[PDB]
Amino acid sequence: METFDPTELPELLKLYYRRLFPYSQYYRWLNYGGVIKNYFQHREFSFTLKDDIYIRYQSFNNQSDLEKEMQKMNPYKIDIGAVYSHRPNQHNTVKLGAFQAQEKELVFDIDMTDYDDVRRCCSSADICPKCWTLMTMAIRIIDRALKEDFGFKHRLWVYSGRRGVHCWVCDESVRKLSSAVRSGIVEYLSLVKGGQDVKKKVHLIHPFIRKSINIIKKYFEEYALVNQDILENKESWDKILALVPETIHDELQQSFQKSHNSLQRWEHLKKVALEWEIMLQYCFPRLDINVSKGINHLLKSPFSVHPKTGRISVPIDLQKVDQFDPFTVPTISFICRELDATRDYKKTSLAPYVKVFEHFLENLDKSRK
Ligand SMILES: [Zn+2]
Repeated sequence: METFDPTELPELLKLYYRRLFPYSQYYRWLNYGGVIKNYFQHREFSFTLKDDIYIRYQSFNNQSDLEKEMQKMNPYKIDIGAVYSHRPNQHNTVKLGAFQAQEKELVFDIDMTDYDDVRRCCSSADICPKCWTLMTMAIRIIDRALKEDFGFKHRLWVYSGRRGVHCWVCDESVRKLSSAVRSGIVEYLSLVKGGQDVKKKVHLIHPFIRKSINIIKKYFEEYALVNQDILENKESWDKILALVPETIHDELQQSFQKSHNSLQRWEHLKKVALEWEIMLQYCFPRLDINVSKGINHLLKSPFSVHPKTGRISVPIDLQKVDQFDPFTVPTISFICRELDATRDYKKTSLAPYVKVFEHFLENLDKSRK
């Protein structure tokens, strides 16, 4: 896309919320078939408004109310929270201890910024087609586990609008899970641990680990050795050696002198040994226990507009995950200009992402029978 001009946001958001934001589908999602009384009415939303004012515990009676209020506010940001015991918008007059978060989707947030230590292609602020593969591997690794291991059927993956991806797991039994169970699921999925301060972040037959390695193996040569060139030279192969036990920088150090490029140094490195701890530290999703653990946690809404890149937080088609290109995700300016020429929200580049969302909603409806 063309570089977004954020000075146009106020007028562009007005048009987007008036004519493009997919309210019918969004309500069909969060009302979950209307089978539980007040399920939508007790949903918390939060918004960031004019002047960067943040408000939470907003809630709405039905789709019309949500439309009217979003068109009044034209929010820069929208976050979705839990379903509560009472309407969030009356929480200040609910008795102490009685206002309780009851249900919420299980959510995950993987962001490129947590990989600064293992990519060589970008500054912490950029992404490129080389490092985006990290997100591809994250989706495959996490989605396989959610689908195959946990048996979760209703998984919506969503672009963050800039440099990450989110997952909303929406099964009926999943929305009821306790914070303790959510924590358990995160810890089951986590293998990379340690802040900036930690040089070795992976310490290892765990089936989930083997499964995840086998996914990584399909990408590793092209991603790590060919694209990231994690052994192009000394100050990078060093980083790897920092992960191998006390006593071998020697042999390796000197053969990396002899050997010519990352591919050779790798075929070598393997011979001696570890391989897995390396592959995982470089390729495995880094989670964030925080966002997934709490039933009341707020996460960016699908179909949000990113205030810096202008890009829409679009659903990602899992059947085309390897082809997903954040750089072709439409900006709000792009789709408003399409709408200006076509006069039909169906005749814009948003429509195909709404179709992905509709397939997700159709499966939810089928599950309810
Ligand atoms: Zn990059």
